[PDB]
Amino acid sequence: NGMLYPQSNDSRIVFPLDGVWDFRTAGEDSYPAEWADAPLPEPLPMAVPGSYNDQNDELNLRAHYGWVVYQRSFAVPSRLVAGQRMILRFDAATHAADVYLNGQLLGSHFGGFLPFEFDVTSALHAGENLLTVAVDNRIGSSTLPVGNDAGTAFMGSDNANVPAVAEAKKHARRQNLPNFDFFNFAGLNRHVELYTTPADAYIADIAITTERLDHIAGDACTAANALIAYDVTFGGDGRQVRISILDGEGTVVAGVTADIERTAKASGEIAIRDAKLWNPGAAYLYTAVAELLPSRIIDAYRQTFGIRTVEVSGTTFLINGKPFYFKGFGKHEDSYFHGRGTDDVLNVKDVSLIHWLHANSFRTSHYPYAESMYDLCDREGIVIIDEVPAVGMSWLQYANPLVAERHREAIRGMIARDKNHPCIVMWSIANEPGLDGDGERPRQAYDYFRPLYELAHASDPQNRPVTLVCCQNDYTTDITERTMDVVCINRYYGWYNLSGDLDAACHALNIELDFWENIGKPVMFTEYGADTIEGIHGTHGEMFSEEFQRDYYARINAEIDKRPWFIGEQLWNFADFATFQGIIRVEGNRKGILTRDRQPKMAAHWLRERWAGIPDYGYK
Amino acid sequence: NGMLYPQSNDSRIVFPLDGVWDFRTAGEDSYPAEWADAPLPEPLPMAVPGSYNDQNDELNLRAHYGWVVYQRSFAVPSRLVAGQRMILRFDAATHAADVYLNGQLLGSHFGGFLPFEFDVTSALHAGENLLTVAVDNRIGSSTLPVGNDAGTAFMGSDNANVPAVAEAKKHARRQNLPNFDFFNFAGLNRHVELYTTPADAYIADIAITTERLDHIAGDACTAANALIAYDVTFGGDGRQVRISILDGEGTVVAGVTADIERTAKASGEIAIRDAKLWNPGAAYLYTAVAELLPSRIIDAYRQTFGIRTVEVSGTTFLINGKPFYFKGFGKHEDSYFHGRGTDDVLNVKDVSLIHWLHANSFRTSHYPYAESMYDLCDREGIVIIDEVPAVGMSWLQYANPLVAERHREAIRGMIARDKNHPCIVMWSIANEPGLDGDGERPRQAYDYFRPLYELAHASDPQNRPVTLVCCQNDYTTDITERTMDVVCINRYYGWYNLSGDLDAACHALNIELDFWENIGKPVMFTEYGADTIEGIHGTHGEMFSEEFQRDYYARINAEIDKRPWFIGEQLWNFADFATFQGIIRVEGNRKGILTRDRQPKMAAHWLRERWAGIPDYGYK
Ligand SMILES: CCCCCC[C@@H]1NC[C@@H](O)[C@H](O)[C@H]1C(=O)O
Ligand SMILES: CCCCCC[C@@H]1NC[C@@H](O)[C@H](O)[C@H]1C(=O)O
Repeated sequence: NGMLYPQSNDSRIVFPLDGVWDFRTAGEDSYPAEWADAPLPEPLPMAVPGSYNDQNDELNLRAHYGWVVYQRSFAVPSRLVAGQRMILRFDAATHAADVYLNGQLLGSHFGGFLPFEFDVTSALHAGENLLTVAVDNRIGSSTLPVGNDAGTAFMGSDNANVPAVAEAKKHARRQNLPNFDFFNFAGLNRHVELYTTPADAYIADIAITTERLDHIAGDACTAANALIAYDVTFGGDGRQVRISILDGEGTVVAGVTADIERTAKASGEIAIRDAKLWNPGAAYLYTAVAELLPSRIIDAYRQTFGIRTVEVSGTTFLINGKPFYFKGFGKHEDSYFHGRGTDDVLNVKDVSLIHWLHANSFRTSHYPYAESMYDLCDREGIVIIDEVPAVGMSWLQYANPLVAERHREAIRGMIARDKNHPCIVMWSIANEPGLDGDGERPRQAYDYFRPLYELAHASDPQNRPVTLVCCQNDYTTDITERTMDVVCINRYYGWYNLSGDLDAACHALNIELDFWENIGKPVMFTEYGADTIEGIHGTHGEMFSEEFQRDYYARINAEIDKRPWFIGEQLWNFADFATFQGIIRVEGNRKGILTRDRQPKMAAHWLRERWAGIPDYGYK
Repeated sequence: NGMLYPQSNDSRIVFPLDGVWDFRTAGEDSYPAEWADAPLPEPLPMAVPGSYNDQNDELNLRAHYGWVVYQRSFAVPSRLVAGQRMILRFDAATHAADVYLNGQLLGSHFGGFLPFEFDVTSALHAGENLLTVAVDNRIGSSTLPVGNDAGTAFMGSDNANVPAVAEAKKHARRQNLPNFDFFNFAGLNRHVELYTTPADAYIADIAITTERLDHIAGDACTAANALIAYDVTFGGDGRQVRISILDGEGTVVAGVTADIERTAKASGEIAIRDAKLWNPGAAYLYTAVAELLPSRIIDAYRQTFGIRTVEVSGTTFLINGKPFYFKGFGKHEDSYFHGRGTDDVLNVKDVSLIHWLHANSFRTSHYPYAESMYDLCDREGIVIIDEVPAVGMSWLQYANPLVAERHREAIRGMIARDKNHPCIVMWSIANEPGLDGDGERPRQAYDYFRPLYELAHASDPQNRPVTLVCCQNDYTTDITERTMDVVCINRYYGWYNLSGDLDAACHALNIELDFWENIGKPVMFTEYGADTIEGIHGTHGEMFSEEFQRDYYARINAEIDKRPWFIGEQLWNFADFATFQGIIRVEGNRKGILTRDRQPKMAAHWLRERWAGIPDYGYK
């Protein structure tokens, strides 16, 4: 179950496999398996990690459909592999992969945004090892994210009534047809590494939870006592594990020795006096150090955590008992050359921009992000809504068992990976699925999502609130969204409807707000905005102008400020990002308050000024 | 019936009333009648000729709905008006106008793009006269151009299924809802002037036609003989008119004296030996001087004309018996400050750009242009397709008698105004009306348009071909377009459908071309293109990039080059232009091969190179 990030210490070593690999395109539905047996013929270079799509301008890899094959060689000293458990880890391969080592099929994985690993202890040998990775970019009615099996792309234009169009369509080059509004970047998007653990016995998983806070200070910087719980899982094979809690200075402030009982597990509680709490804009991190005992140490893992509680109470969202207000945006892992490839420089910069903006949060739209970003937000005090790639879903998917299982895999996987991060305060199990309509459609959606809501709660030891991000729909026939712990709505009044009429947009908004006022749940924006080309200006700003984007947030935010039960504003988007091409996408999605190069539009400055005056706690 | 452009000579004088007028906005469906009786209170300045919408950044006049009121004073010497017929002419008031002089109602008008005039001989007085003009910008289901009585604008975004949206819309500020893709610029868009004629008898109209050419030279520069016909109409009351034909140097090369017969009218024929012909890229103009005889002259008018024939023969378009090929675009009267206001500096520049591009033609999409532009094209050898404002029409309009009458008014008005221009070779009676579908819809469309086709032929003494510009539709059920003299098609394969896939776009195009091949009419493009933001670049050009626009024309034009019956390529558009705001309009319509400031995008350079190698005559 556990997927702890690979760590180097006195018992463990990590060997990164990132760099410039060999690369070939393959077929729409196959690749030569014999490529795993020998070096790739006439290979291209391809940097790892990164999307492959924008790394070769001679080819049109954005138009590629089907398989590609990665390959490299590597060698490690025999004395290091000696007697160790050897694990090959892929942080992410988008969307599906077959992995070979020295011609042996290790196995396969579906899911483009979560890590997977293989025990390669027996497949390794001395000298050069040959690592071959086939990657499948194809999406469809059974994938998450959801693709279309025929027709158009998300908001795609057609003149189906023309006989000539209908015929040409049947003979067109086959392409991925996304039911989502972000480009299908594929490949080894995140790191690849080989790591070691002890073989006889090793720590397989660690879970830390904040169970109770006693007598929280007025400023919530401290609690008189904090009761935390640990749960350690072991693999391999009156054994014991030592748990030391390190404060921010490395001083051991608490420690217990727990017995391991066999599913080898050790669990218990630890009381910490005058515990320092983790808050938005004021992070504090402890380290839980677990050491497997035989004075010698068998195995060890250092797990960062933060002490904080999260509770939905009525129409309030309480972090350490204080009413929190979300200030932020949905993001994307998107940048010019890397595509969906992880880039720690960009992550560090983006975190600084969030502070510059005086935002305090974002959502991982529309997939779990690279693990390093959460670590970064843990230490920088930025709150996260963590979301699985369940985007583009409709009734066709709810009836599909493969989809249901892939959806369960993602929810359990995301939470298994991310459970220990204090910055994560809420889980999102889908973005804009079909939930409304007539007949049995609302009930069908509910019956699909309710067990996923329950699963997210069951999987998370911290028991954080669970939500589903709702598209702009008929909210009166939608019966699912209102049952979530927090109502998260995507609304584009004045952009996709009532276009350009801000008086009418605000009037319509207030009408839907009157509806939600009665539901009595806490409600927040997870999307709202307007496409905006930097440099377009007007004295009376029209759609696509910098001025209109500014006016838009000013008019909308003035309305939600009148609602005490309205607990957050996360806009769309942090920055312009790449999409499938189309008549409404001007070099991608331009709803960023920043450009793709992270430069601030007029609206960013206005938002920065507004957010500077809004406190993390007690705004409402 | 005649609306000769006002002329100054020894019998006639023109007094221009252009300049900076007084101006007030008024109500959605009324204005204060006393504003005609006295100076406007607290007036704004408003230059005229010009649209009013972009002349005041303190107001949002683009959002204005209903009436505005113009006013100025003027005074002329009594000795000039004495014994003269006094006429006040409005070259254009968009869309409807009520005109007052000195508190007296002169009358009203509805056509927004054609001239109208009043006899003010008796309403004028000595000293300052007060001229008040109320202008109505409203469009709807009975106007040409066509507006929507409710709902949305063109290619407009909606979420009607949301209850909040439905309610807000019913309370929204009233706005014009166009069924066309160009902004509803309104006001005194063209010149205003007072002119004089003799009172007792005067020249009211002149029509010149090329009846026959005998033995045209091999280079079509001359004909051994040209038979031209004249028709002069008189107003007022053995009278005679002298008709002198002047060549380009002012030399009298022919002269006849004709008897006036009573609708007092004189008509006859004149033979011109070794006549110099008017051709695209090689214009030649004569002047017909008509002089009403009492050695004294009663009245006189100089009418410019050019000697050329136009004939559709099979799948060829013959000018002076030679097979012509259209190279060009649809235009707009559109510019940054003037709006739809006429600007002869811009007209002169645009004409030089047409030469720069090596284009030879354009269409007056989607309304008759200012008269000065046709004079310009007469002397510069650019061919024109002249079009009435019948845009946005569908079955709702075909059943409305008021629309039918306004449509007949526009066709007769356009042809009465423009009949003498040699540069005009074809008439267009609509742009993209609804023609297709099932049941009686194709037949209903046919029955509406056939008598308008016949009317256009009956109204034009030169009997030029008549067309109707057809939208991208179901060409198999459309029964109207294939009966026009030239088939003019607007096609957006690869933009609005098969988006971004030029292979599939060309495949679909060729399928429709296979259809038109058998119809046996000459066929041309009147629209095709792709929105393009200057400065957006890619190695593999996607939609909105300069490269994609270039690739688009390159792939499409290669296909039509294979069809001998395809006699012209007029793209969309000459230059970026203003539209109603919406999610597919990035600061207006960006399908220009030039920017709104008339700067060339990449495609313009490519098109210039292609057109440089295509001759006006004999390409096919
Ligand atoms: C109003 C109904 C349509 C709203 C759709 C808004 C879309 N939501 C999900 C995001 O991934 C898209 O980028 C966003 C958009 O298109 O910018
Ligand atoms: C593909 C079927 C619809 C095509 C419509 C294309 C439109 N025709 C008339 C022009 O006035 C518009 O500007 C043009 C467009 O939108 O650029």
